[PDB]
Amino acid sequence: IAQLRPGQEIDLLMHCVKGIGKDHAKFSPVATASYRLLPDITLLEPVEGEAAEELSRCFSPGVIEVQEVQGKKVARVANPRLDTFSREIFRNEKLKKVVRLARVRDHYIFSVESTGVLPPDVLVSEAIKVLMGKCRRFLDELDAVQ
Amino acid sequence: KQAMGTIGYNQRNRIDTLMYLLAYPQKPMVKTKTIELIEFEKLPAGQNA
Amino acid sequence: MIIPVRCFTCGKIVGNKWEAYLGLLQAEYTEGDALDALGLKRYCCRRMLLAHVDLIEKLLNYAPLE
Amino acid sequence: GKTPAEFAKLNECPLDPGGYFIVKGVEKVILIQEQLSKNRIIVEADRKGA
Amino acid sequence: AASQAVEEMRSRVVLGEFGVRNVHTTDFPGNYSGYDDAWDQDRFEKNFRVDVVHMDENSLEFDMVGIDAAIANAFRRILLAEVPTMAVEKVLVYNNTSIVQDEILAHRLGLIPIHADPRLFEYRNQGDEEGTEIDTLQFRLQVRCTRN
Amino acid sequence: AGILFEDIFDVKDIDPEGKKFDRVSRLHCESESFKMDLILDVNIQIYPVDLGDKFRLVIASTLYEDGTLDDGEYNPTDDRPSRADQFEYVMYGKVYRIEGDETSTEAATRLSAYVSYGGLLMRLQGDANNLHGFEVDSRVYLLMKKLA
Amino acid sequence: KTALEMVQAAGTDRHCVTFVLHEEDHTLGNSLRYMIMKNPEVEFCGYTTTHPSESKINLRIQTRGTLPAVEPFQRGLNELMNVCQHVLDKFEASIKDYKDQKASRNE
Amino acid sequence: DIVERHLIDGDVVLFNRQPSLHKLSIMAHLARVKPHRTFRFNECVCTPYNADFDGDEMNLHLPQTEEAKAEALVLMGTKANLVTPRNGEPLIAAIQDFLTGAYLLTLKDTFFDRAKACQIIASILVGKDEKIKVRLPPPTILKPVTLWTGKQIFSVILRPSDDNPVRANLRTKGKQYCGKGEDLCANDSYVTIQNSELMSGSMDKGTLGSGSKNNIFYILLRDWGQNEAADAMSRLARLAPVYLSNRGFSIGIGDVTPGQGLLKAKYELLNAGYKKCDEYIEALNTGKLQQQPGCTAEETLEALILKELSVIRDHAGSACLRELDKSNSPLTMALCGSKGSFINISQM
Amino acid sequence: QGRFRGNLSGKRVDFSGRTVISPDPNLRIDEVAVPVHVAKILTFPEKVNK
Amino acid sequence: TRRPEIGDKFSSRHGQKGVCGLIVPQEDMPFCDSGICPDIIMNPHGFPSRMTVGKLIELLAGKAGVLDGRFHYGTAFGGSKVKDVCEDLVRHGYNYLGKDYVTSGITGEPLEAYIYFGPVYYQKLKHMVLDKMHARARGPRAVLTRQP
RNA sequence: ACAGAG
Ligand SMILES: [Zn+2]
Repeated sequence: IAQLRPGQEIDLLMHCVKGIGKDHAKFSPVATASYRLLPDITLLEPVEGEAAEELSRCFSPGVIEVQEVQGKKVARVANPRLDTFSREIFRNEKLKKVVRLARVRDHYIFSVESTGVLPPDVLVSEAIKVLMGKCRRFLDELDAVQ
Repeated sequence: KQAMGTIGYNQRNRIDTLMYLLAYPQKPMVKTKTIELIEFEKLPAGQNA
Repeated sequence: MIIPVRCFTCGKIVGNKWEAYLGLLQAEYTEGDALDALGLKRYCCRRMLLAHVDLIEKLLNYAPLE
Repeated sequence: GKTPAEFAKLNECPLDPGGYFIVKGVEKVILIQEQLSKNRIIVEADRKGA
Repeated sequence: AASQAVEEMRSRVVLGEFGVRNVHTTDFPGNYSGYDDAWDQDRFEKNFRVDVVHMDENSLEFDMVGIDAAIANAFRRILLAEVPTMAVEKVLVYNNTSIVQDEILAHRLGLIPIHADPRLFEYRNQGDEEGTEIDTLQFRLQVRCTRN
Repeated sequence: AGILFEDIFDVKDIDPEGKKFDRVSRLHCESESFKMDLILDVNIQIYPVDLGDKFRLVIASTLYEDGTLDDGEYNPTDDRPSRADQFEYVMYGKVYRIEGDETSTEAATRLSAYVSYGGLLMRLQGDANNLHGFEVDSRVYLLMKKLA
Repeated sequence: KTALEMVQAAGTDRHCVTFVLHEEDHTLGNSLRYMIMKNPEVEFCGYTTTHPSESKINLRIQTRGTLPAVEPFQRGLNELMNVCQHVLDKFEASIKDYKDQKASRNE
Repeated sequence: DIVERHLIDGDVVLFNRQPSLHKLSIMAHLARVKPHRTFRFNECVCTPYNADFDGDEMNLHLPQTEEAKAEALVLMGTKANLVTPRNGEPLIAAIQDFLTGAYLLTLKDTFFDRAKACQIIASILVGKDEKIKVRLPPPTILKPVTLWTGKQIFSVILRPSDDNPVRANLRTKGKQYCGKGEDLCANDSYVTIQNSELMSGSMDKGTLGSGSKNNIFYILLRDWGQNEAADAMSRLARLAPVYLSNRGFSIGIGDVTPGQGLLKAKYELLNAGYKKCDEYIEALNTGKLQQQPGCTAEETLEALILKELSVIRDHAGSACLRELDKSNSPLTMALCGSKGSFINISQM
Repeated sequence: QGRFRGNLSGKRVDFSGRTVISPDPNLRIDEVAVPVHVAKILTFPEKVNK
Repeated sequence: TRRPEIGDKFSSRHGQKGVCGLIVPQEDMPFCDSGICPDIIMNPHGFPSRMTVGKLIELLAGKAGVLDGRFHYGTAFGGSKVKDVCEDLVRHGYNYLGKDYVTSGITGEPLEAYIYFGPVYYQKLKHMVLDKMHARARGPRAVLTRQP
């Protein structure tokens, strides 16, 4: 917090209260909360030979595997989740036309990192209840008017 | 010349007509050799955004 | 002056990494190995330690004392 | 000729350039004045083109 | 084929060299020829699943399948802005003699996360500078520096 | 009926001046039965057209063959038998300019009709007897089916 | 005090009305719009924030037939609540299942 | 009695940048009170004041008399001063990010489904438009998919409800017109607005901006009145940010990087142009130089050198613009005229 | 700085203010946002009537 | 102690000065796949007229620098070249020209264009609106000429 | 009297 030298003194008294993160950013419980859609990189034509090696280096270090089927290297997608989409397949001129970089729309990969106040499985459960609470409040006012 | 920053090491023992300081200054992520000659990265004036 | 408690861009607590970061640089890690060992994946957290100037360690000489 | 540990006793900053005065507590700089060289034959046109 | 293009158009965000395509959400009633995109709670409850792929202290990664962007983004926004926590708002300073300015020290102490479970506390009312057992905690920082 | 015009068209060029756009292509076509040349923009993402394709193009004043011109609003959700069930591609637009052929100084019969489908333009050019029933500020349905 | 206010369009007998959801932002607006647009009796639906300084959204609904727009709005709130109820039950099952598997391994 | 009340919403207040070169540098505005310290106004009025939001300051005067309100409101109001006195051209019009957003919206490649059509249009339903029924037009494409072309969404600016009487008409050449199309041009650069519906053409600076006439807001001013022009500008200022901020629009180092098709061309031009200059150098110092009429031999050499060096820039310039793709962000801003020019692109 | 230019043809006036300007596209073109601190100072004399 | 508000002047080491115009929450910012959202959004329209290509390189050299613990030099008539920093970004899994796949924070749907992302040095200027807002109703007057 | 800002 501070850093001192002899003769110097700090004495204070803090008052912690409850608040939401829309008010001030010291109330937010998450380091970052975000999502990404899931990749499905698909090979339109079979990539064999020494083009299989340069296709495995145009991606993240664990998604394309090169396997030997007859003493010959063929490439297949193995774990497309680990891809960050640096779009290095478009710098190469021969291999732009064999891939279809895409994203599955209805498949999200949430990443919730908490700051330590309460663990992140409880954070998502609390967050879902808040949206349930927002819908509950306006149902009460449609009942109050009508 | 107008950027807020840090006047020097004596800046807290210094009483001036008007002094501006930035609370959490950072040194430039991209820098000239001239920045190293004048020692600007010892008392920098700005933040990486 | 002194290391900020939270990263401006995301709010990860980088304010406790500073006394570790200087220690690892005595064991002759590089900067890019030292930040990876503390858990700073995103570059917005990395610039907190990489661009910081420890001014309070030098203002506190001039500061009055007994 | 002081060392940075002895600037601290004087409340002065090692990086402070100097080159200025303190007169009645304000820091005042004599600026560099640009001049013409004396003792040199200028050859120039008058207003009337002579 | 036209049908194959429609299926890509309503199910895959495709990444080009110069721009992303198929960004918007389109599965609404009357947007397509034969598809019946009206709301059906049973079709939602069938397709929806959650897979927790990693979890430890302070971190979690999980997959939601079958939910739309307009609801997954609501969960992202609540976690940032609308889930409450306990944090310092008032600092009462007695004899601060450090080089750190009081307004800077108070800002720093605000950003420290407090382990208090926020469900057990109520919101402090408007005004009410003291507060009570129900709705505040208190901490005391007191440090004197001396020579060894 | 509510049909204005109907003929089979053969595609003769796809992009005369290069591929200026991704989704839209400028089809230049010529008809068998009558000497009609056709300029037509189509969305080639949803409906792909090749350089040799032959299609049937009907322009109609109403989408219901019983001749009821009742179009207060168009409801996509509503399902009744109509003309669009026989055709693959349908556009709605307005006839906005009828213009005479400039290329002969005497005894001419060629006319140009311009329709704009929200900015996707059509020029239909031919003998005046075949373009009968077009009027400026009238709203027409294009309908289009590819033939094997 | 009241969080909801209804503002009917000037010519229209209750099939067009703007809902001023007070103390709200894009969080409810875009989620509720999605559930209303899934109803085949809605013609137009969309929201705008009046001003960044103001915590209001003007949710406009217009319906095709004779039915009043209050009914799509109420169905929209209920179905969104049932979605968030079902999301929670699935999530809490998967956390418990993950913790039980991890505790059953290496023991 | 006289009550000296505070300034409240609807006060006529004078507003003025410090250097005034013409009468439009001081205009009267209706005040609205807001919490933050700055003075704020819609960026369509930046061109009369020559303001640029870089720490600029402006003056405000509150007329203390009922007679001074009326003279300020009727004579000096912004709606009464849409055109400069000088050549009669509009100065309050669209500016950057209201021309670029409108251009990208009205391009032929844009198609919207019903959910995104409504969410762009619903932005205009604020203020005095809060009571109108919104008039979603019929879709263009029906059978494969139900799509709205972006020109239709733009037309909701010009007529947002069925009771609105506006029937705008315009027919003009766009910026990048080939000269032979006559509404069938390949660039889609011929504008037709028939009965407040945009039938063809994208909206450039020459149609939505402050440069000159053939502006659709100038048509509305001269044919339907001052209030209709001011409404449409407020709708464009509200609608185009909602499109552009959810489309995305960005410039990067890859938008100014020379491709291989230029680096070969540029090397040929430099070698050819320098060697032609070197021959005229030799023809001056050690031979015959065809001395152009009216100038000395030295001067004749400057005009030949400037000829060669202009050809290098122009040919290297016309080589870069042929290898740039569409959706190159400097090229979009040059085409729609919102910022920059083909010189600036070719120069960097 | 004499009478005829400095004090007669143009002169300092009250009920006036000055501030930094910043954009706001959600205002109409005939409107200007005035901060509360200026609005509480700049008063208009409203004559009391029915 | 002053916190940035609307009307405070910031600048960016290449003459791209600019007053603050809006302050938006973290929940409303666009966000990358890694969760980063920007501290400042800068309008692209400044660059074509002004040709500050050095700002575009500073963003790229800095980004490649923070990802591997380096300070890249920007010295006049020298400095670190684009060809070197492009290869640093791809080694760390970012795109070589710094453009990233960005999701809209308002709608949750992805943006069509890739957005340039990086650290740019920004310096706060002494000109603050709090020291410049001024208003006079009536007040003190000069003695010679009875005017303000 | 000098420096600034637009
Ligand atoms: Zn961070």
